[PDB]
Amino acid sequence: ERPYACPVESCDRRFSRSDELTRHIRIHTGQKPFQCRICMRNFSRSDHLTTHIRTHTGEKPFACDICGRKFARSDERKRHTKIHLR
DNA sequence: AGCGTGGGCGT
DNA sequence: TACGCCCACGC
Ligand SMILES: [Zn+2]
Ligand SMILES: [Zn+2]
Ligand SMILES: [Zn+2]
Repeated sequence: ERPYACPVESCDRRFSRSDELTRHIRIHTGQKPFQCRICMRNFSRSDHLTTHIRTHTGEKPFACDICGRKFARSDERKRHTKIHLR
């Protein structure tokens, strides 16, 4: 499977979904359609723009279950929680 | 630590 | 196709 192959020369990436290839090809086109209004930096992806903006606002939605420490991203919290192991 | 950013995916 | 999650890697 993975019928959607990248057609850029030296690239061998292949994908299961059409939209995956369309997203991937932005690495080659350099297209960064999503701009931060605060610092004007451009981003390849809407979801990464959203987490980037928390760097300006200080928004930290994700609290550790053990100690309550807050993080901008779920994966930051995930990396953190395991420090509480023995 | 703080966070850029691609892949896989559900919707 | 978009939107926005988790996941993972990288610095
Ligand atoms: Zn490619
Ligand atoms: Zn910004
Ligand atoms: Zn904690």
